[PDB]
Amino acid sequence: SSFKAADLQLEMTQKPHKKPGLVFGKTFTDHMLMVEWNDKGWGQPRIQPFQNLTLHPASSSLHYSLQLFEGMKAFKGKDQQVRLFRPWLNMDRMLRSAMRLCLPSFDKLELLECIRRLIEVDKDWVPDAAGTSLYVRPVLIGNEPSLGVSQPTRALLFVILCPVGAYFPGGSVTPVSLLADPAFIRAWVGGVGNYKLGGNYGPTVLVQQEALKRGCEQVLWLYGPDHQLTEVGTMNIFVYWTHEDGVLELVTPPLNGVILPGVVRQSLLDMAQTWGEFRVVERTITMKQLLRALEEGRVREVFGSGTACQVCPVHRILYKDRNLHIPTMENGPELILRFQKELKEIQYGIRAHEWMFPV
Amino acid sequence: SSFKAADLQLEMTQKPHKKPLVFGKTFTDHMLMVEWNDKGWGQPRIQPFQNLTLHPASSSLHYSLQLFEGMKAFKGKDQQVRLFRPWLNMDRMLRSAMRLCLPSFDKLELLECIRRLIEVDKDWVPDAAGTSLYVRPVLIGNEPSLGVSQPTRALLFVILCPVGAYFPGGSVTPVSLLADPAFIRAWVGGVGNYKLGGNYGPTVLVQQEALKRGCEQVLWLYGPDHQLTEVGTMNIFVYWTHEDGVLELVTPPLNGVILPGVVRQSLLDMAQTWGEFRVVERTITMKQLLRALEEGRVREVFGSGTACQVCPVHRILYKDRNLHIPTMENGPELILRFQKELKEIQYGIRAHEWMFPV
Ligand SMILES: CNC(=O)c1ccc(-c2ccccc2NS(C)(=O)=O)cc1O[C@@H]1CCN(C(=O)c2ccc(Br)s2)C1
Ligand SMILES: CNC(=O)c1ccc(-c2ccccc2NS(C)(=O)=O)cc1O[C@@H]1CCN(C(=O)c2ccc(Br)s2)C1
Ligand SMILES: *Cc1c(COP(=O)(O)O)cnc(C)c1O
Ligand SMILES: *Cc1c(COP(=O)(O)O)cnc(C)c1O
Ligand SMILES: [Cl-]
Ligand SMILES: [Cl-]
Repeated sequence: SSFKAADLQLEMTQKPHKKPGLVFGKTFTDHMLMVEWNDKGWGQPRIQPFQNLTLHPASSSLHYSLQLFEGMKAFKGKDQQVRLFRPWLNMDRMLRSAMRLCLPSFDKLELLECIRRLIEVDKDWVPDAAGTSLYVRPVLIGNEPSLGVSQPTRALLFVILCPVGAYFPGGSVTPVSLLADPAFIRAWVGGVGNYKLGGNYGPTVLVQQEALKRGCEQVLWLYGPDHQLTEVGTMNIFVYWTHEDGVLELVTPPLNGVILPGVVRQSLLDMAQTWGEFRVVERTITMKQLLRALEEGRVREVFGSGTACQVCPVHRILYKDRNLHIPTMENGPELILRFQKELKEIQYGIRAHEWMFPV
Repeated sequence: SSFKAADLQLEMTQKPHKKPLVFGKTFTDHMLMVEWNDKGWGQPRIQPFQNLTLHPASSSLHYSLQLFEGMKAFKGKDQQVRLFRPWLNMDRMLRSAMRLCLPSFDKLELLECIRRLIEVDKDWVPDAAGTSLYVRPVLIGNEPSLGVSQPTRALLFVILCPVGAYFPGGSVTPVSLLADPAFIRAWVGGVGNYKLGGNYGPTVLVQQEALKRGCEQVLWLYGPDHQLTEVGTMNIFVYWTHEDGVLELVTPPLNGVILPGVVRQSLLDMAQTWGEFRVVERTITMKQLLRALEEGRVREVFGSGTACQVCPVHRILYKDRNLHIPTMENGPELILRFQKELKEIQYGIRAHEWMFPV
């Protein structure tokens, strides 16, 4: 049985830190959530001051990557009300990751209430300047003090919080360049690339360095012999184009196992479907199709989606030592700006919406 | 700007543990620890076995910036302790470090620090038949940042475990394997050929499935031709008469999906040195194995790795098809020979350049 928010233990900090007057992910708030699991089940969850973890040096979290995480944002409106964006989807994803790594199950609504309580305690850390937010990082790790590759009998679930600045200076989207080299493979069918596991990230650090060495800003992850476009950096990928059949559409790759099911990705699909102005589809996208569409002037916008900046335009792709210009900005970018605006209105509470979870 | 064994700081334990045996749950009294940051490597230290203190944003825990090694030290009858081909583990550890953008170090300095550590804990090294000391070096990223990036801080540590005999009784005991193409350990373009923690966590659930289906370990298949890549966390070997009528030992080649085992390389080296049969690195498919079994051409199938040296296989469940592998009905002659020769080398019965004295 899960830990219960009703059993939450609180210890306030005696070392409150001054708030920022901000690189992503290096500044943390005063408190954290911690819950321990062992052979007698889950202990009581606690909100405690931000502090170090103490781990046995054989901890399976460090030897065999028994580790998963989530990432979601909370936003503060004019009324100083803080709200989480579709957090139930992050909890669903987190539980699926836990099962994949044989880590203990928990109740999604109990964890979400514990997170709400934590954010409520640190509510003053949530910035309210334009484009700013609080990044919420839940983690679940195995913690067996054994070198056996096995299901752990101990685990730790914790949550830390970061205030974050605006991703774009002045809120105005700026496009990125991408390296598209089939040598680099993020994930495989039947693998674990569709789960938010730590193991999926470490190996990309060197690849991103190669991208920079080749004059590109992010990696376009290609898959298969037909060079399917799967993801971009740590974001999902979308293409807005007139398709080979003459119909204007928004396409993103389907959830076939090599795609992480992004919350923003799902939200873009939901939003575009609701408008009912153009075709919205989940279909494989190949470099062959993109090359043709570009030569025929059919591509309007290409962009990544994710919690980091909601949506980010792409203007260049380096493929087979050839630079492809992507005319996203020439096309407004109308759709990107529309999605950005609707998300901003929902996230900051300008428009009421069931997607927002009040703290 | 590597750490140097000459700078080692020794802190002896004031609370030694009583000596003993399940693998990997019992640890010796001391550990090696070295930290890295913007100023480079700090001084290495041998200190009492103790917990790690990690910032909650440590990149080791979020983005799996972590790698490890595994090697054995063996105590001969005159109480001399020796490591088996440790230079190869150091080589592999450095390749792992580079792949995860973790700091380089001098392989001989680490090896000397490890030697010094084992020396301190020498009385933990057992000397009964088939026993050894398992050495577990680890290198982890340790940047207090949620940015997916090259860390500016890292930790290198080494812990030690006394280990009992893998085959209690002394005689090899074979295992059953589940071979289901649904399961994928590694892919070409991935990192399965590096000893990185990320390659291990996802296998836990798969191993549970093997147990549920009545098998002991997983036979990792790859590709449309159902290539046999590895078994459990060991390399795989087949000793058979191939389709061209030639007696041969085959193991899959290092083409990206195979971890380059130290035992694996040693078996190839040993068999090539004997010069009695063909020794090759070539992919092995289930189609070939099926045909070879029907034709009575398979002699032995086994895994190789530090845990057992070599382990016979007697059964493979290939989806719903239960296949007897006649390893034990064939001696298993090759397995016994490898085990004998390795034992002679590892326990100092026969002096050899492969052994590093402590
Ligand atoms: C400044 N960086 C961020 O705000 C950021 C925060 C969290 C994660 C983060 C941390 C862990 C896991 C995933 C992450 N990304 S996400 C899902 O939050 O977008 C990633 C972040 O940004 C990096 C840099 C830009 N980026 C990209 O993927 C791309 C930019 C433009 C294109 Br097109 S792709 C990732
Ligand atoms: C009793 N277990 C061990 O001694 C052991 C030690 C280290 C590692 C260990 C830890 C981390 C990384 C790799 C490991 N294996 S290794 C390279 O030491 O052999 C694995 C160990 O054993 C498990 C159980 C058996 N096994 C197998 O792979 C197979 C048995 C028979 C066949 Br055929 S396969 C793995
Ligand atoms: C987290 C993640 C996504 C989806 O991100 P959301 O923030 O949930 O939209 C996509 N791809 C990768 C690689 C990720 O890590
Ligand atoms: C370590 C390892 C090997 C090879 O092991 P050695 O002990 O070096 O012979 C093979 N496969 C996997 C999956 C491993 O982790
Ligand atoms: Cl944002
Ligand atoms: Cl052994």
